[PDB]
Amino acid sequence: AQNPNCNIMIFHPTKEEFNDFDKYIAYMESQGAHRAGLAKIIPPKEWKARETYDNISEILIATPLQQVASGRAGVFTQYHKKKKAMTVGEYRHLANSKKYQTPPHQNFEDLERKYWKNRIYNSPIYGADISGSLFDENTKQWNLGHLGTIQDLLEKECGVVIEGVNTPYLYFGMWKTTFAWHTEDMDLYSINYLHLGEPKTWYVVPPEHGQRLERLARELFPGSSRGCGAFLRHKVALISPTVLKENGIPFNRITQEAGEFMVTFPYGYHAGFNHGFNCAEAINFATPRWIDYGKMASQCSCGEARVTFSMDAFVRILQPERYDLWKRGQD
Ligand SMILES: O=C(O)CNC(=O)C(=O)O
Ligand SMILES: [Mg+2]
Ligand code: NI
Ligand SMILES: [Zn+2]
Repeated sequence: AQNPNCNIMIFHPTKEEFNDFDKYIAYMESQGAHRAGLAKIIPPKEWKARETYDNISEILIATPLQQVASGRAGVFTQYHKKKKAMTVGEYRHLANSKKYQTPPHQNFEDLERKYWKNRIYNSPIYGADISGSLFDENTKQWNLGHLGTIQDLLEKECGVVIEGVNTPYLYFGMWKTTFAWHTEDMDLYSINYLHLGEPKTWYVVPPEHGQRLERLARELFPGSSRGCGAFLRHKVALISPTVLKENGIPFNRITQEAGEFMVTFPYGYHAGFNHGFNCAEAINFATPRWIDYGKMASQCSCGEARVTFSMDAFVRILQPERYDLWKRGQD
């Protein structure tokens, strides 16, 4: 078995290997990359996502989210308070202000320590989940707005045509902005490209061990667990590396820098934080190996999770028994 310890693998494709996205995902899996839940892909030196980032300041962040925490430093939830719209230029200035800027630090490890010690005492503002793309239309390789769609994959594997579309999202971050522990909707893959700015630290649990994280989470968030049989779908719970280590949960960590791709694999729980002002683009995707995970994916039916138009059809075709109850949640 390849990569039996489930370590995060880092790939350096050549320009010739970068032409065929599907084939390269399959190659990474042949080397065991999926066992970690997360892989890093450093593009060839010939490649570029676009020519410059000099003209992005007028993009609107219609609903910036202030991420307010409750709990203790290592075990907390966050809720998203909606703020007034602002441009990317206004958001960058805010991120760089004395109130929100990254503190002085020695290295990524010192910054990580400061994040876990102090995150709960601040409420950074995240420009998340903004439909759009920063890839130039002439970038032919690994262009996240030009991937094969998940609806087409389902049709190719299973023979059934379904409604729905699949488009990317932009994320503008600042110091301490946080992504809570989650897997993707319907346990899909994701791919994330860090266009510019400061790094993003990721934590991940191997897919084969995901239920261990779920059992810990039920213990640590006991009211939430009673409310919903899949409450990590709400994307609000944080658990620190120290707490995971104390409870024997297998995980790994890695820092993504500007110019790098990260891929999350089906049922790979992940969480993390931004080091300072940055912009990332991400989208979900599928492969033939995903279909069996999609059929088995948990779902939030308490109603909190409220998820894209296109998820309907995946539940309807892959999970017909659940269908009914799940759509009662979403209406
Ligand atoms: O970058 C973020 O805030 C969150 N991204 C992801 O969870 C992803 O790409 O799967
Ligand atoms: Mg602009
Ligand atoms: Ni994700
Ligand atoms: Zn729920």
